[PDB]
Amino acid sequence: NVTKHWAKIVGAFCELFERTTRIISRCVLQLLMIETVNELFSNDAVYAQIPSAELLRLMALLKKSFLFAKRFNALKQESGSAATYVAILFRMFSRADVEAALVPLCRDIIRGYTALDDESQHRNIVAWRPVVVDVLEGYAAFPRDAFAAHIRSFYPLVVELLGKDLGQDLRAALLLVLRRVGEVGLG
Amino acid sequence: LKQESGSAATYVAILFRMFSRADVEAALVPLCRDIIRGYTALDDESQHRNIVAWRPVVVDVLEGYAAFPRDAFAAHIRSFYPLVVELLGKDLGQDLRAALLLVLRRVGEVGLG
Repeated sequence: NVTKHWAKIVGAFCELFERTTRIISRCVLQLLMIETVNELFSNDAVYAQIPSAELLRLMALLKKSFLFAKRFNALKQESGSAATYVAILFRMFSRADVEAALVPLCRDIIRGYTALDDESQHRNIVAWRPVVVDVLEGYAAFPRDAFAAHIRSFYPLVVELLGKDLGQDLRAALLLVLRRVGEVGLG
Repeated sequence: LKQESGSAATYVAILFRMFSRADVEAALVPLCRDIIRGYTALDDESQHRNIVAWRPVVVDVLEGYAAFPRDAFAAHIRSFYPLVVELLGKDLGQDLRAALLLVLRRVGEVGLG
């Protein structure tokens, strides 16, 4: 339906996320709907046609779902919501509004990945690995000024990743981000 | 082959123990640049023995950068950061992880931290 007035759709989404949030059924619908949002906004046409305010409203809904999941657990729904949210917010890079709503999420997700238990949370580490490497590779998309805007606010959080065992994907992502760090700082 | 790793390992370790002061530095930095480049240029599969041979000394070079003062650490930051950053592209052991982590955290501390 939506691949072929956006306020109505956005309002429907907004008013239905409260319904989505017995309990296992609600969690299943929440997972399916965040996957639906992912599969939808992965399309280039709808992404290019949606107004930015409506997209930000959907992203706020997704952040609310992330916060609800985090509050309950402190599982797959939180990781999926974070992945979709952060990936779309890189796809943004109006600009300042999405920028202010993206850096805290990146800091939180990096801190969570670092603080994950290596042995008792192997499933959580596996779940969070692709989204973390996606964030790290998306830092390459930042311009020169924005990359140095949060260098002092993100370098300590990202340096500690290599202390734990890191995969080849995260290896490459970290290598590119730190080479960019050196280039914009000293290089 | 073993002598090449053995001589360099003894050479860099004593020169790190030095930190007259300028003379030893002029004879230490070029060695550290060469050994770091050599370790990366080692073949991962056809030179696994060489990598194992060069592993204990390269991690010894990196840990010695903690012994440099603030001035000397930033003296060769532009001439040594590009050589060391590519290390983590190849598979790295636990020993090199701590050695790399301390120097780059110091790199940020002396540069931006």
